[PDB]
Amino acid sequence: MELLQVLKRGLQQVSGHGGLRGYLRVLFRANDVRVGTLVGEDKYGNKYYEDNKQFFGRHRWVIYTTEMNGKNTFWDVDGSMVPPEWHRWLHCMTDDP
Amino acid sequence: VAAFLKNVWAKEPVLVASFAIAGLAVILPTLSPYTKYSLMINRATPYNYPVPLRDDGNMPDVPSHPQDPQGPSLEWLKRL
Amino acid sequence: MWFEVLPGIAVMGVCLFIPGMATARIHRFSNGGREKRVAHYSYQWYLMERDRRVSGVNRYYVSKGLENID
Amino acid sequence: MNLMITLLTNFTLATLLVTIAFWLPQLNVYSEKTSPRLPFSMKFFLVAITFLLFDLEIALLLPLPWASQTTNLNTMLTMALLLIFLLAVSLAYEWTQKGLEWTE
Amino acid sequence: MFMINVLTLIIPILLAVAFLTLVERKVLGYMQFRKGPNVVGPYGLLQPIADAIKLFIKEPLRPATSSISMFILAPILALTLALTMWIPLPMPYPLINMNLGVLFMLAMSSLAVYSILWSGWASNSKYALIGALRAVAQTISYEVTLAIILLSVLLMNGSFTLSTLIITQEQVWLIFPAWPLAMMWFISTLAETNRAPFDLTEGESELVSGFNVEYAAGPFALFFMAEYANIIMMNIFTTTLFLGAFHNPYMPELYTINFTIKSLLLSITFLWIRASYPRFRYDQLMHLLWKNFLPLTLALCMWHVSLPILLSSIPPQT
Amino acid sequence: SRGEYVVAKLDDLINWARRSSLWPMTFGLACCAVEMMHMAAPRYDMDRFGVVFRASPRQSDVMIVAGTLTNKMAPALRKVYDQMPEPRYVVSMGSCANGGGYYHYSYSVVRGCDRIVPVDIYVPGCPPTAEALLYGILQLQKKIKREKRLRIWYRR
Amino acid sequence: TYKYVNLREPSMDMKSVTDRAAQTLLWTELIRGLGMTLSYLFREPATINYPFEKGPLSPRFRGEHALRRYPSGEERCIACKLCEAVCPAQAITIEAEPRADGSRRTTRYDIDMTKCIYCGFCQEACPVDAIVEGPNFEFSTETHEELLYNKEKLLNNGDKWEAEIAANIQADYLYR
Amino acid sequence: EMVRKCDPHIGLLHRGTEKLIEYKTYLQALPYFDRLDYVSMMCNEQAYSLAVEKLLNIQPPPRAQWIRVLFGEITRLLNHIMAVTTHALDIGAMTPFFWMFEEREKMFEFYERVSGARMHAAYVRPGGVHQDLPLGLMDDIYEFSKNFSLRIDELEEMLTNNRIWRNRTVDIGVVTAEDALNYGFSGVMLRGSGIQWDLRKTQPYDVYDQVEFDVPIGSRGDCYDRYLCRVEEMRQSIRIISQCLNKMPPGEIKVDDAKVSPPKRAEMKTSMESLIHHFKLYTEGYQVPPGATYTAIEAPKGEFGVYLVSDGSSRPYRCKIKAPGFAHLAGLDKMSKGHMLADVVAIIGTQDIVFGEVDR
Ligand SMILES: CCCCCCCCCCCCCCCCCC(=O)OC[C@H](COP(=O)([O-])OCC[N+](C)(C)C)OC(=O)CCCCCCCCCCCCCCCCC
Ligand SMILES: CCCCCCCCCCCCCCCCCC(=O)OC[C@H](COP(=O)(O)OCCN)OC(=O)CCCCCCCCCCCCCCCCC
Ligand SMILES: CCCCCCCCCCCCCCCCCC(=O)OC[C@H](COP(=O)(O)OCCN)OC(=O)CCCCCCCCCCCCCCCCC
Ligand SMILES: CCCCCCCCCCCCCCCCCC(=O)OC[C@H](COP(=O)(O)OCCN)OC(=O)CCCCCCCCCCCCCCCCC
Ligand SMILES: CCCCCCCCCCCCCCCCCC(=O)OC[C@H](COP(=O)(O)OCCN)OC(=O)CCCCCCCCCCCCCCCCC
Ligand SMILES: CCCCCCCCCCC1=C(C)C(=O)C(OC)=C(OC)C1=O
Ligand code: SF4
Ligand code: SF4
Ligand code: SF4
Repeated sequence: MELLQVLKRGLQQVSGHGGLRGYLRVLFRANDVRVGTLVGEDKYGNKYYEDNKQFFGRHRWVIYTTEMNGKNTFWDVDGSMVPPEWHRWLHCMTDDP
Repeated sequence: VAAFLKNVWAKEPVLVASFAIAGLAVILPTLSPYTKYSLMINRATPYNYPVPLRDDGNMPDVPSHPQDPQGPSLEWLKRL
Repeated sequence: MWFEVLPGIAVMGVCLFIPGMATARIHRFSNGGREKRVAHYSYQWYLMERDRRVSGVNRYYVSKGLENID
Repeated sequence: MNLMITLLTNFTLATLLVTIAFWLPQLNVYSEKTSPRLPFSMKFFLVAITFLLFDLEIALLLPLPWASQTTNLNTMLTMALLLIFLLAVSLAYEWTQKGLEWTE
Repeated sequence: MFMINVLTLIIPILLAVAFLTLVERKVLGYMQFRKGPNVVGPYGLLQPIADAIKLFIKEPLRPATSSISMFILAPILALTLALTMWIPLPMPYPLINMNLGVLFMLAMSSLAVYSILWSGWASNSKYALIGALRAVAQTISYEVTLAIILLSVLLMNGSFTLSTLIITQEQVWLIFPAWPLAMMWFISTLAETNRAPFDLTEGESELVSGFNVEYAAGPFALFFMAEYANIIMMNIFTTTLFLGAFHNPYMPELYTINFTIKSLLLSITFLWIRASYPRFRYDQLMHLLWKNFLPLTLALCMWHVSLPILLSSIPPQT
Repeated sequence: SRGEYVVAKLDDLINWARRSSLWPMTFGLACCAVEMMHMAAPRYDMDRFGVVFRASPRQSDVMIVAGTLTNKMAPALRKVYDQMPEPRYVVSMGSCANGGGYYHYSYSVVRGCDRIVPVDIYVPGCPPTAEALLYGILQLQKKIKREKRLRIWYRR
Repeated sequence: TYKYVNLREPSMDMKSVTDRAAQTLLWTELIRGLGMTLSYLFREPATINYPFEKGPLSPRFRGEHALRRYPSGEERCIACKLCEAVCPAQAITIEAEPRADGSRRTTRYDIDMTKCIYCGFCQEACPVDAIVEGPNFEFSTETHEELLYNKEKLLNNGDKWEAEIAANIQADYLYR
Repeated sequence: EMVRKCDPHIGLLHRGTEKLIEYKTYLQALPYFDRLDYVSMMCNEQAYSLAVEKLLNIQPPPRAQWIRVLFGEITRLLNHIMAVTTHALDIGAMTPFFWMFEEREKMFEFYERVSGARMHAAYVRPGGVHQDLPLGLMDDIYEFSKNFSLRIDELEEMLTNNRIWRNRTVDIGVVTAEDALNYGFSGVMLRGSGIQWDLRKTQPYDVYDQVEFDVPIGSRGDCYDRYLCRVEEMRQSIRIISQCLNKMPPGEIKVDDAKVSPPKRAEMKTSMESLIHHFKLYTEGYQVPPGATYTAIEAPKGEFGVYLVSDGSSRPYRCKIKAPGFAHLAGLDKMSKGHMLADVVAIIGTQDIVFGEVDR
């Protein structure tokens, strides 16, 4: 049965965020719990992920930092928190981080 | 009558199914062998009380007890 | 994906499960661990009122069997 | 009795919801806003009258699930098919004399 | 103890109506190749709460009403009828076990057009009244086939008792002897609740739903939640009426789980019909009633009168 | 004290409810209608934010002015704005709704819709992309999130 | 070289007539449409997770404007007014004088972003790559005059976005 | 129920476009044409480009003509998606709107990859196109076109055989061929009434005499045959796009007259003549010889015309914009008589109406 593979993928998504605390952290900040390959992290704390098995548009994403330039951005994440060196990679203007 | 029937079945099949179902509902209970049993089952359903008879001396068909042989029976209903 | 609609459907399903389960448990609590008596016809109500009068506690659901006769 | 209690409870909850939905948005004081026969159709009245007459025919049809229990089944089946046939004949006369037109 | 049972009926009705808006927006999202709400709560679960709190603190719109009394009584009547349609529903036990629950629900649903009519009177616009009269004529049109299909099905039940309709379907679903009645029933209940493809008030083919029209209307949340109570109720009634489940009298929860799953599937079928078809024109659904459904309904009514007589399958009264 | 805490949490509740259930009325006047329709298309999908597509204009929260406001439709714009229940917000989408745009020197164009209605968010572009309009909608939500209606009510 | 949409006469034999009557009475095309909607129910939706995911863009994208510099800090604009000569909205306003070392530079360089039609004629008219149109599209304001950019705002956008602007020009200058 | 008189009042998006054109150069007046039929951007660009090139007595290079025909059919897919999906969404079918706008989103990505704007590209210019295709664009156009037939198929599954969609469009908006010719109708408004007419066949422009496509012809003049004509035009646009992707030639993309088209930025910064010509094209612009032309193309809404008058200078004197939606919305009053108020929104759907080109 292939439903068991789906449930094991869900549980390893729970495990890949460091347990239930990180799972609920990304569930309530990002509304998206899937795990990816950490491409890098900028000087603010924005973390950038890949999953090339996702479709084009989902395959690169950012988890925003909780504090950028003094503002608490735990819930107040912003599209313009991405620095310009990662803005080419996140908007897919290049294949190169 | 075969051209008209196929034409009305091509143009207005809802009305053809309507008149066919209605015509079956009309002519079918007079042709069915179980229409007798509907009457037989409705007259055998005991709503009232079976008010007994004073035994005058000559009633050979009327039983004296419910489990007696004579009287109306519903073995046809148990079996069908 | 499509299994994201299942939490809302599950919450709505629990909300539809509560009324029927609730009325079944309340009918068994209010009637001596049994089903509520259904009296659609006046004979059923007559037998039910006779049960209420023979139970001695003004409750139709207190059943009196052969221990009540000599 | 329990029916009357339930009707009173449903009416009370409905009136409570209506009273809340009219008086709760009056809590926030808003900026007081200071800026700034119908045509008859015969078909609208005719569909309502056609409803009323077929609804009376339905009122005749409603005791049928009790009427099948009778011992006079041939008369009962005749009059049942006759009421449904007269409803169908009312519908056919409503059809063919242009009564079901532009609200077909 | 009885008031506990009344409240555990009517408060989960309102909670199910709340989350039906979420289920609608999600299932219509995924059928439209997008998502529904997933930001406001985890998987969108706070969207009904946020939306209800938003609607309850929003200003009464602009205008004034022609009749204050009917402007008040139309949502009261709509919510009261939408809550009283649930009390004879045998799931497996009705709250108010009555001998005539079917006829009760048919009569209380016939009373539901006065909310539409009084909200048309209470608006000041003479065009909103015309839209209300079109809606009233639609609903009273499909009540005819509701009544006759319901009668034709109850000829196999024996009575107007809704709880007997569980006993009637112990050997087979009643959709097997009466599937044309079942599909015309389902489409007629769809056309009852002003539900797409029959929603002419909430859509086009409408003289007044036309962007920057007048007509002071009531608080939208009350009519909306009355309408979704009616949608869930008519799907539960279709589930009881045609797809009646197994009932163990020692385990009522089996019947409650089974009718709940079927009623959820049937309400999702309403959601899946509204996201699949364009709308009827008004005379097209008048056509669909008066020239299409009503002839088949009268023919199948003759059939279901004469059929237990010819098959010797007349159901018992009790 | 205690009352400041209570009115602060009630501001948080009502601001959460109002920003997370925005219902937009769209003046789709011109080309920016196409890009709002892409902001409701399945890629960006306004409806997952609580922002329903084709909301009723009678019960809408934000009026998205998406297109060129001409002189001939300025009173209809103001009439639809006056028929909106408070709290009402206005997102001005695109260059012609912001400041006249490419038709700034025209005889027949209102030089920005802010001559007609108060504007909360100005979304720049010709057209701004559907992602840029969704950015402006989220900035409107952040603007609602820092409202202080009951705190200012308590301090008056 | 032409085809007739909807010029089909249907077959009138009993097979096809019964086919069309079964389609009418049993709602076969309606179940087909329900099946297609059900088919999209079980697809992965096309929804990206904005703002945590971004829509795809090319290096040609025309967003927020910026005034650039040479790799010395010297600003590239030599006040030639080709960009306001070509600006179809007349969004650009330029004044100029020789600055304190005798160099031809601007004193005013205004771009009204609410007149601007974002067509990139200024960046293709500019002979020194000074005015470009960057990748920033996430710059919605709350007041109208915050979109009336002077020279200091455009030079700050250039200093802010040069690390990205220079790479996009590096990717696209051979097509220009 | 009946509609006796239908009087559309327009000018609610009248911006005085073709007076603003008179005070701008030809390159400056080009982006006004993206904003006319704003679901048909590069087609109106192509019409204005052909008008200015017909006045300038110059011609685009072959690769520019194949890029124009490729992106004109991509534009036609955009506009017929918009037409069919809003025509269904107003009647009530809301789901294929959301289905086809993801494909429409991908074609806006094609526009952004080729120009930098998702809608108003200003790409097709007098002299050719502005800029060459970036590498790997044609492969992604292939990957789009390879799958788009299934998208049209499932749209057509949702609407075409549907009885509710047919009952809203089959006896609605019947236009006779003689009234369609007399009322100035064009495009699908003619071809749904059985008129065998298409400007890509009869008066062929850039390389439409080299691609190979069929022209769908209706039979009853109704909303339903015009729906089928638009769906089959999407099919045939996919066919033309396959032929354009296979027959793309090498070469330059502007006319190599640098007194009309600008030189490259590499040679503008090296050659003196190239810098002078860049200067005078981006400030004065190219002068057009005096004359008046009526250049018309087959836009996805119908015949889109430009009556452009030049006075010898570098600005247009008069530029009348003939648009299909103007004549179609003039014919709305005839097309709705004896119908109902619900049929009027289907008639405004079958006349593909966008009020930018109705109003200018
Ligand atoms: C309870 C659970 C759900 C039940 C099933 C329902 C789920 C499926 C829902 C699908 C989506 C439907 C959305 C709304 C659709 C509304 C439009 C529509 O369907 O219109 C109905 C259409 C209307 O017709 P029409 O408009 O398509 O066709 C043209 C009509 N004229 C010619 C008048 C212009 O068809 C019907 O009215 C059929 C109603 C039910 C038919 C029942 C058939 C019984 C057959 C018996 C045997 C017949 C053989 C011959 C006799 C033999 C005798 C032995
Ligand atoms: C005998 C048993 C009892 C019979 C009575 C009970 C009937 C129950 C069904 C109720 C029907 C109510 C409405 C009836 C109206 C009849 C008139 C009618 O509809 O005529 C018009 C119709 C053409 O339709 P039109 O007017 O064009 O509709 C607009 C869309 N085109 O014209 C037609 O389509 C032609 C209609 C007449 C021919 C129909 C033939 C059907 C045959 C079915 C098989 C035989 C069944 C037995 C009955 C005898 C039938 C001859
Ligand atoms: C029959 C079944 C019916 C079911 C109905 C309900 C369905 C949905 C169930 C809930 C699903 C999960 C909800 C989670 C909501 C968000 C909770 C949360 O943590 O929100 C964060 C917010 C701010 O927290 P902050 O302190 O800023 O955190 C910064 C961290 N450094 O913190 C806050 O805002 C404060 C905490 C708010 C918590 C709200 C929880 C949900 C309340 C819903 C009302 C109904 C509750 C259930 C009633 C019926 C059952 C008993
Ligand atoms: C604008 C005004 C306000 C509008 C909102 C509120 C009013 C509208 C909604 C409420 C409608 C109330 C309907 C109540 C009666 C329904 C019929 C009924 O009683 O059926 C149930 C049952 C019949 O079943 P059966 O089993 O045969 O009888 C019991 C014997 N074993 O019979 C019983 O169980 C009988 C129980 C005793 C009799 C109950 C009588 C109820 C009180 C009088 C009527 C109240 C409503 C008046 C106003 C109606 C609307 C204007
Ligand atoms: C004396 C003490 C009490 C004083 C009075 C207060 C009474 C309790 C009122 C509810 C709690 C107050 C605080 C409300 C939320 C405040 C915090 C907040 O807004 O956190 C934001 C967080 C989501 O973050 P966000 O900004 O949306 O980011 C976008 C996604 N990255 O948001 C979240 O995570 C979700 C926030 C959910 C809000 C709470 C749950 C809804 C309210 C339930 C109770 C009221 C309604 C009851 C039912 C009504 C009918 C359905
Ligand atoms: C008591 C709970 C109240 C919940 C209110 C939710 C209202 C529905 C939100 C979305 C919506 C839907 C689905 C909807 O169908 C509709 O009608 C077209 C709306 O009005 C414009 C809507 O806003
Ligand atoms: S700002 Fe520009 S692209 Fe947007 S609607 Fe106006 S003219 Fe069209
Ligand atoms: S992009 Fe166009 S409108 Fe904007 S400043 Fe440059 S030339 Fe002017
Ligand atoms: S075209 Fe370039 S160098 Fe010339 S004035 Fe404009 S920005 Fe400056």
